[PDB]
Amino acid sequence: MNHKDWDFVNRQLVAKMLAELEYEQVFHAESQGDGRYCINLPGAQWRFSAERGIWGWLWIDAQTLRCADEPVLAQTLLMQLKPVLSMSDATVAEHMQDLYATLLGDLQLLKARRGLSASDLIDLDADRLQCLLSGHPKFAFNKGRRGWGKEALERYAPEYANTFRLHWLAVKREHMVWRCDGSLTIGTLLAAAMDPQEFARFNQVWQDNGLDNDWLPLPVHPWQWQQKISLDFIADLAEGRMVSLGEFGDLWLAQQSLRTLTNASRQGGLDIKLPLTIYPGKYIAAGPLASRWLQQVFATDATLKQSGAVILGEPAAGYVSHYRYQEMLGVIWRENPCRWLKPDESPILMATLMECDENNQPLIGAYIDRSGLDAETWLTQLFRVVVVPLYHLLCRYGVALIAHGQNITLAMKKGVPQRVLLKDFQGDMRLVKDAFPEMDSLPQEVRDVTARLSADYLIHDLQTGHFVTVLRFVSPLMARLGVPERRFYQLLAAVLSDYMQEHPQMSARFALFSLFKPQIIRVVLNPVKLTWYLEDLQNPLWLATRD
Amino acid sequence: NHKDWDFVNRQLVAKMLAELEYEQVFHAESQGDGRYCINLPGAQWRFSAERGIWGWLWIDAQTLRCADEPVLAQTLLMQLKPVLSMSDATVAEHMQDLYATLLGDLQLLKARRGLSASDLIDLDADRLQCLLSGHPKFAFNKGRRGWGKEALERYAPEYANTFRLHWLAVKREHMVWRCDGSLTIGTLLAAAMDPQEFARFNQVWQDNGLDNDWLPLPVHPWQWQQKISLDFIADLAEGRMVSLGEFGDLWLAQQSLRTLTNASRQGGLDIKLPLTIYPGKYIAAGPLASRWLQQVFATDATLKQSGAVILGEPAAGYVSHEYRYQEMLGVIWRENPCRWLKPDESPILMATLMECDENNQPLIGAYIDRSGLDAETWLTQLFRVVVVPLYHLLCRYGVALIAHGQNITLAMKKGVPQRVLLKDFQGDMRLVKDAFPEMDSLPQEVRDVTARLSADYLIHDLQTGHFVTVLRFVSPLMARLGVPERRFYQLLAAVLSDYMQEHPQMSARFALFSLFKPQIIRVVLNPVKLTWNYLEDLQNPLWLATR
Repeated sequence: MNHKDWDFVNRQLVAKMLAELEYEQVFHAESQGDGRYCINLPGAQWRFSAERGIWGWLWIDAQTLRCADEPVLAQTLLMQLKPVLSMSDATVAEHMQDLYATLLGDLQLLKARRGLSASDLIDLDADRLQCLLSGHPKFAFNKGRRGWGKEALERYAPEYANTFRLHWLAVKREHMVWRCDGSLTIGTLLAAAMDPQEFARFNQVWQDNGLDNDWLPLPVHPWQWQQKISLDFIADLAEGRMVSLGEFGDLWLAQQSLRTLTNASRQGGLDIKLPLTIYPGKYIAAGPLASRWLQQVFATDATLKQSGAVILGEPAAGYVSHYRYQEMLGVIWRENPCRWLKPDESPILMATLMECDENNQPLIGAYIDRSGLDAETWLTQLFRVVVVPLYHLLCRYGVALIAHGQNITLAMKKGVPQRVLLKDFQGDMRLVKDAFPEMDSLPQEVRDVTARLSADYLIHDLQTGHFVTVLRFVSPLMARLGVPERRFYQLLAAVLSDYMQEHPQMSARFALFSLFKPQIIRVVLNPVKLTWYLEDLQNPLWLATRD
Repeated sequence: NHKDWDFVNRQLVAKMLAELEYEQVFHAESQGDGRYCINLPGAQWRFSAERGIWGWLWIDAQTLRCADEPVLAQTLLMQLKPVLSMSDATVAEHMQDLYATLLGDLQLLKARRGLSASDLIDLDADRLQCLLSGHPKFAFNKGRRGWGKEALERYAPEYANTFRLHWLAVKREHMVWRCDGSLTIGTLLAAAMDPQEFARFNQVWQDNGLDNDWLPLPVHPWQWQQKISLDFIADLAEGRMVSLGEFGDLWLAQQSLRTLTNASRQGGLDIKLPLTIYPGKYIAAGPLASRWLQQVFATDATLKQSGAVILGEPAAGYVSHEYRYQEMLGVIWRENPCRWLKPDESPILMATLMECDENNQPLIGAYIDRSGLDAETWLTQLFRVVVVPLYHLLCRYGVALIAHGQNITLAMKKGVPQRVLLKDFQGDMRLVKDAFPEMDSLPQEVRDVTARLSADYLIHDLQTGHFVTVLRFVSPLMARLGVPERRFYQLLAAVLSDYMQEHPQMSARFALFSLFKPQIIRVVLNPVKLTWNYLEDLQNPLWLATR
């Protein structure tokens, strides 16, 4: 299966690259009629069969790809793009490593997902299913990670689903900022990361190094310790300002975000997020107060209460001071979904709904079959669970949240989405420049670290961020299950129309944040990102409402 | 421990100041009563010292004082920034080399606690080599570019830790393999893997669909971790190279860092692997030079009488096709001294004779006390063992060999050096401009790539390489045991004098290669190296002691 898989993974990636770059208007595909297209580059022509969806984005059949008689390889296409994107020799070598890092991961997913139907795939352990997700749907090399070779990818990247222990440091209390809140204490957090047996071994070394209550334990991602801290802070280690204790405790598993880890040894309700310096103190310390505010909003607001939306909090955070110390040394503790989940509930990332099995059966169809609901009622439930809370939060409180497939978690019970769980706010949270009374409750500590922008800036966080970057990849799979894209977005508009009817006192707010303008504003093609005039395209919400 | 952090910094400052004063970067002004002062921009260094016969200071580190500031190597390095015209990036480079050296010195201080000079010479030969102080000339003799605390502790010799090798598979057609004689790959593999591992290795070999068209290539784990897994990720992703993983015996690093000893099973074959930290004809043709010197030492009677041994390289390999592949992927198998030692003989590096125990008791004195010999006869033996063979090789055959403490092994028997074993000299060797008939026998494959030199400059390889870089650090320990430096070098001259008197047919050769000229030339060093134009002429101790 060596040669067969290598060709399949290269074809899938070439098709992903061509389709997204054509949607970004880097080049324009010419119709050859009969569902056949060609895309012309300098010194090469790509021919294939495709169908153009409601967003203007091509659904390319990877098996039909032809480049004359050259073998279909992503490496070949990348070299053909050097003149198109005006890349230096070094910029190409960087993308090669990101390119080959992606093919390696895609080969792993192909091997690990073999013989598994969509029904099989949705029955995996939630943490294993998350590991097997294809990754970010927009970026060409979505598993490239600067400086990570085959060893680091396999040990720490999620698509390999390997586990590892954390490295532990000791730091003087006067050197660290600690924002732990509520009933949590260091001993509790340590108990979440170490079983009583490892905590004793940890304490033994703690006393063997002559440390006392003036020092605090700091966990460190082993890659961060291996590549950055053991070297960049070697002076602090030799002088004694910091002490390296070694690896202790439970085994951890990487999520799609790579920096946030799930405990695989003991399901304890707290995830951990650690620095990974691949490519400050105020922003990291305000999150615990931003979560506390959004939690109060979702509890009070009836519309958000009724949607079931959950705000996963950050109860504890830390970093080092006396700027490099702050970004590279620190820890954040996050609330695991299992704290808020019912016994029969299971979490999935919404990106799961973009997946298909070996035989191109969408996983979303597997959920629908198990729900016993017809597709239309199932989609309506999904839209009321996901889009209504986010749009209501924006129009009422002037608050925008990044709504991607990898930071939206769905609670699933017997194939139905029960409610949404949100977890990422910090650098991803934005506010409206307008002064809404409903925003007066926000602490200044958060206002100063969060960007405030005009309404048209914030729509994209929901149009581009959720509709273009998530729904664009779900509606084609529904079209394959008997729900055309036109109908798909009719249901979304109806959920949004019904919702706005129910809040006539916000008539003006909805005009200020309209999702039904005939066009959507584009993001300029400023340096085309391949790794994790006034131009506009047609809005499916407006297009599907017209006779 | 504050006490140890002060000791290591004081010892390092003294080494830096003395060696830089000898290099005439600055001059120590005598203040009388054995007290010296060294003036730098913005700081003065005062201390007591005794200047030796080479003009190199012996500094009492306890007497170090620099105005108010605490004696730290970090402080001195910043004070040298203007003196050596170092950029901010070069300084940060040397800081990591500096603290990496202090870390190693801290380890050596721990592991050598409570151990007398007699105790030290009783240690296993491999452990004793690990506990050596390192290179005596360079300020930061344990700095290795890119190596942090983790990398140092796992693979550097001063920590004495062991590790398994990584193993790759490469196609025969992409490899130059020059195994010779009876040796085969199966033999070499059996030297690196016990039966249970050889079988677990062969399973992974088959699991990757490999056959006799591929060859195993061992790789240093740091080399795999940091360089190959990333730089050659394209080759791994495409299948030109296959990563098999770690297998086999545990290996221990030598002073050269790249050459390793088998610590699990003594097999008599050391391995030398690439470490790309800072073209193929050099690495490849040298073994024909070792085989040639082996023939010279067996033929020549003077060298047969000395017992000098040339350690061979019976197998070597590197990759070619698709430069980088040659330097970064390859292996050299070296003969271990034990293949040529007698049961009653133990090996030590000659650098061992520069060491003292905690109480400043020289280890060279311990070797003497066991020998039952007076110091003077012991030294005569050492000089006959080490200097005579190297000097004879030069005068008769026009061949000069690097002769520093780290590449000179001594065969020790009841405290007495019997003979010398020579190892790493693929690129430290030099030949004379003249055409000597005794040299016609040298393979042109060697002659073309090893640098040619004139006689006057060909001495410095022997004077600077051995006398100034080795004996300069041994004669001070003898003076502390009742053998003044003047006498020390009187004995060396007598051995040479007695030797030359026995070969009067070389009188002209000795004139061209005279070690008794009253002065030594010193090559200017505008680029002063801190990690492992002219200066005023230097007095030749061999001429001084003859007066």
